[PDB]
Amino acid sequence: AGLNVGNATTVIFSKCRDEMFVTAGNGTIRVWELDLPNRKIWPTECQTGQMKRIVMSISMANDDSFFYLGTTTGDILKMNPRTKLLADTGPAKDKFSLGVSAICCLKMGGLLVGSGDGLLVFCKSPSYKPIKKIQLQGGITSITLRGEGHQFFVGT
Amino acid sequence: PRRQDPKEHSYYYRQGWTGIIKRDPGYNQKLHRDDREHAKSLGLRINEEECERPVGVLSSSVYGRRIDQPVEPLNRDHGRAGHVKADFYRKNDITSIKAPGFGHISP
Amino acid sequence: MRECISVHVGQAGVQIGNACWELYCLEHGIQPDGQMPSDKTIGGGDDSFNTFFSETGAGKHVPRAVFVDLEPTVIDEVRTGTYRQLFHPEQLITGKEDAANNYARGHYTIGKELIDLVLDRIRKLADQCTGLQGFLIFHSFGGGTGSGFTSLLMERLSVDYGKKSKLEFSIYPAPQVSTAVVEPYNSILTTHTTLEHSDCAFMVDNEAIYDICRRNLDIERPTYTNLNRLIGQIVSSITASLRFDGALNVDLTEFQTNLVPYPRIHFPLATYAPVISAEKAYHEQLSVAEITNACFEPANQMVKCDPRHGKYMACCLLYRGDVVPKDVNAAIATIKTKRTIQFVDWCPTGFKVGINYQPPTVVPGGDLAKVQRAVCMLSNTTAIAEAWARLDHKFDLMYAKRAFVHWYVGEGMEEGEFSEAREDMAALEKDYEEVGMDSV
Amino acid sequence: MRECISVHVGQAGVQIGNACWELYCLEHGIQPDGQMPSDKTIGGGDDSFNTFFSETGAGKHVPRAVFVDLEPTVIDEVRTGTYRQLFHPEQLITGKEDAANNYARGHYTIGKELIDLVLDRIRKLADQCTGLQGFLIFHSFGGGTGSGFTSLLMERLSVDYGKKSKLEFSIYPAPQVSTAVVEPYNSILTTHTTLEHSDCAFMVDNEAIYDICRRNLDIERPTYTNLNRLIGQIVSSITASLRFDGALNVDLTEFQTNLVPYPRIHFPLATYAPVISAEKAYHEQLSVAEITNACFEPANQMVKCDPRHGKYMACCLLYRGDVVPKDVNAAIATIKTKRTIQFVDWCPTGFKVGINYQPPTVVPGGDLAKVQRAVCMLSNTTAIAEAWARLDHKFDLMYAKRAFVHWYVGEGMEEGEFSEAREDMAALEKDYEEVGMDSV
Amino acid sequence: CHAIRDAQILEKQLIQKELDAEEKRLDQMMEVERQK
Ligand SMILES: Nc1nc2c(ncn2[C@@H]2O[C@H](COP(=O)(O)OP(=O)(O)OP(=O)(O)O)[C@@H](O)[C@H]2O)c(=O)[nH]1
Ligand SMILES: Nc1nc2c(ncn2[C@@H]2O[C@H](COP(=O)(O)OP(=O)(O)OP(=O)(O)O)[C@@H](O)[C@H]2O)c(=O)[nH]1
Ligand SMILES: [Mg+2]
Ligand SMILES: [Mg+2]
Repeated sequence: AGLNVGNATTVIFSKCRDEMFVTAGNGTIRVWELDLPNRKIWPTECQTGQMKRIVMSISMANDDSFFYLGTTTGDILKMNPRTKLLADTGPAKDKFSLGVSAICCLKMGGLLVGSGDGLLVFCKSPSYKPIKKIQLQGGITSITLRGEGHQFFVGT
Repeated sequence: PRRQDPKEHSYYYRQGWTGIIKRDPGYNQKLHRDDREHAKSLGLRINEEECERPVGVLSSSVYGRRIDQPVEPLNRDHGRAGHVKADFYRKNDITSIKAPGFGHISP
Repeated sequence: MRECISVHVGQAGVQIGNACWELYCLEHGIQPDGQMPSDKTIGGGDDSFNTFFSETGAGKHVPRAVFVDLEPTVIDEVRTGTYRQLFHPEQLITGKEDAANNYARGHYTIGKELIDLVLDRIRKLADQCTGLQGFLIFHSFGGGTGSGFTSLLMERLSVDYGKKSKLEFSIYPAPQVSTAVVEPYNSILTTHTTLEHSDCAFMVDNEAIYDICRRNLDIERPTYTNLNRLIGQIVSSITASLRFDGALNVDLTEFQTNLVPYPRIHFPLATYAPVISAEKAYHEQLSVAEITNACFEPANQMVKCDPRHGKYMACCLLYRGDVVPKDVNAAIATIKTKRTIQFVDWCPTGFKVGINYQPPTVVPGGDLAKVQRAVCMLSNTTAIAEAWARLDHKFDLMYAKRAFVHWYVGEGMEEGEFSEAREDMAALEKDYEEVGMDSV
Repeated sequence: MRECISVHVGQAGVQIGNACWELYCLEHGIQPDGQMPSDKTIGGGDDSFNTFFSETGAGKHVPRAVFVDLEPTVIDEVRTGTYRQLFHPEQLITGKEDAANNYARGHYTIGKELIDLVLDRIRKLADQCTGLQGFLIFHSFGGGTGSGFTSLLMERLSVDYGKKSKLEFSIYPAPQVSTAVVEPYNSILTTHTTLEHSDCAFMVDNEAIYDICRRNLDIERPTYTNLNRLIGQIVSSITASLRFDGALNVDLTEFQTNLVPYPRIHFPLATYAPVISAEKAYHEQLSVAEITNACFEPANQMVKCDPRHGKYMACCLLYRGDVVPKDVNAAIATIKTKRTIQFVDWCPTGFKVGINYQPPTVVPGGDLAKVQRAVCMLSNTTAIAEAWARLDHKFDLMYAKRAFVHWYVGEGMEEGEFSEAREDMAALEKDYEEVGMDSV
Repeated sequence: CHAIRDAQILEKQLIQKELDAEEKRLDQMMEVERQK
């Protein structure tokens, strides 16, 4: 993390083994690239406009398109690792509860978004609006997929 | 004009330039004038041309030939690693009057 | 850990610095590209480089040095050499005209053309330094800018930086062998600034080093590179405690007050003890006593002046490697009880011992076999006065006939300064014979 | 919704215009077709483009500029260049019969025939605006369609648009190099047009940047294209708070209430700090302390003036890039200790800061390297009066015997105007030494 | 200690081996110049 910004608590890889991506509870959205011969990494901070947020979960698409964030504000941030820029913000109105603590991007263009209350929501990309809602007890901390994704197991 | 019998007929380990068997107007940005084309040794590859020889011709390239043949693995144990400047001073969080928050597993 | 820059002036000073910075970057781990293969995260960050290196962010470690020579041949070979990415181009300041083995066009005529650029570049290093201890200035007393331009630096660095421990690593010319003809002139006309704003003037002549390389190191026909590798290991005990840990850590300000008794007397010697080659390195055991004894011996010294016909007054003994303190103080005891090695009455104490924990790293291609227990001695004796006296005889002979003067005065220098440097040397020689009488 | 209109008048202004509009398009993501592709769009809109461009429905961003010069050759190069589909076809006002170097041609003959056309397109551009905050002007201070033609605009914009900040970015004749023989003459005749009908005037020489890209960028033997890009980076730093996000955004009227002390003392200086080259960029740390110090050195001023021959009255430090606001206050504290920057009796504080959060953008094929940290220092000093006085001396010599006057009084004016323009210069100087006196 | 000291001889051998390989050709060189 930079010296102006804060500290990072998340990591993820991609569909090529040179990208490594971190978010933060202080906004350090940085898409690194791996440089084995010189044994160093090269970061690139992602511009998101003036949307400084606090985010605690990362998931990426199966075809390495876009990485997805779940912020404390209750906002799904989708950004590009190939142009280092934002693509789409979350729910305009009716935002989520205590911040999205678990995101799991499916093989489709969809995403199983959780909450700090247990509002597991399957939503699509452009509106981030709920399609099927079921309330879980406890704040959602883990959304796994049984491979193909027909039986996803949620931990709280 | 020396036609330079191949390889082992020079003090420099080289066959020599083949040479030229129009002069484009070029306003380039690295050298003072146009008639001193090798003023600051731009285009001179004297280090790379000295790395193909066994023994270099200048008596100043001997500093740093066998550097890629290390004789000793370095014992990096008795160092002077700074700990008072790096374990006392935090960067920025003000954590002391912050809540434990998300993921505060304690020993 | 603190910082110290190194201002190399002269063909000699930058070729000594060629062997020095080769050893420097090997000790820490900086490759000739200028990058460390391990990062500061991996290693529990080891800021041992900070004394001679400075990070830029991409891992590009930087020699805290300024190479200067007024003639462009010996500086362009380090902008085209293997260490061309390591240095900075603004650090490598060079000029057009030679000093031509002449003091006058080093200090007055040609030296003024680049005194502005170097003093700006000393400021660039000094600003980003936070604990700048000393100026480690490398030069030779027997040439041009190494006799010239360094004198204009010594005056300017004292007015600008004041008390910042202006050390000086220097090459004296030899009793018999000499590579110049005008060498006596520019070796006593520049020692004005040496007995002026310079606090510890380390001394080496070329001749003694050849004898060490022949006898101990067992190479005939030695070149100037092996002579400079010895100087690099001399620094690497002087700046070892600033870079590596030890039992008795010894700072660069410690050196002065432990070696200069009087403000005029500030000229030490240098001696590296376990300097033997590899074939005769299986042979000797080399524990602690034979190397404490080694620096104290005539045919291991680095300056052609015998300590037996003189009296020691201060001797800091710096140790590296696997040195155990009991082995030192027994070796201290056994050599303080020898008649030929004489200590003056106003130094009942003896030695300043410095123990370090880092064994010396060997240069690949270097002569010096690895030793797990090394000594670099910095003595201070009255016996250096015969080294000043042999060039005094040589200067007085070729000045009484006024030979080789029209090159000097006709280049921006007054005749009167020649007589001033004459009386100045008489004063220092009178001081050294004065400080070594036993008052009783 | 914070717009600025750039009025590039004369040869140099369009030449600076082709370098600045190259830069502006990169920053806001505008292709030479005037279009912004979807990939380089922050999600949704960005709003950081309307300060210098304007959307026209279909997806075409057009510059908010007026290019006028009294001859076709330079403007026709813009119409037949890569940016033919960027600039709108009507904002490239041309006319024929160049004002061959003559202030009279600007303010008598070929100036009044075109001045109604240019102010209409300024009126159309400033009617599309919501938050017009200034008039950026790029003229030449030596020529006919430079100092002469902009003398009509500022004396007609001031009566029409009233209270607006008229910022000038111009090229002043250098101390020893000058293209035309009429250059010192046509620089004091436009002082009745920049002292009252203006707000600020960013002086830029020619000889200075020639030395900037000789000692930092190492681009000896340069041309105008290189110089106009570095001037283009200056504007992009001054007008950066109006578009991007940061910690202390210094708006244009924020800027001038802090820069301009007295109503007639409004001629500041300019420096860009990271003017480092490409290979020397990796070979530097480029932290805030030394870039702020690199603004105050007397060799990086964009106008050939010694700043140590006068007194810094007001200062402002517009940092661009990743700058934490602690180390600026540390950098300010250092320059409050150094004696050589003497400020004034009447301003204890004397420092404004601006912390933007966007790194500088490099021209793809340019000279300035990827630095993630910049600052542009704009200083109102009493030391610019000697640049005024040096061209006064070149005037009085060529004035005294009446020469090159018949070309100038011939195409319509009076002989008297020389003296009052000279008296205005003498009154301009008289304030500058007056303000820089300590008061009791 | 015995390890890289053993290596140190082998480097010193290789320096002198190739220095001899350098000087043998210079003998062969100054011969061929004399042979013409
Ligand atoms: N220690 C050491 N001393 C050297 C070396 N080479 C030369 N010297 C000494 O340096 C003296 C001359 O070198 P310099 O003082 O550097 O001469 P210079 O600076 O090139 O003088 P100008 O060419 O006139 O500018 C000689 O008398 C030698 O004693 C070296 O490689 N190592
Ligand atoms: N830095 C820079 N200076 C320029 C450039 N073009 C002109 N200048 C300077 O500006 C001075 C004035 O010349 P012009 O730009 O032709 O001024 P002008 O009013 O357009 O002259 P005319 O077209 O004859 O009326 C010249 O002496 C140059 O020194 C440029 O592209 N870059
Ligand atoms: Mg030389
Ligand atoms: Mg023109």
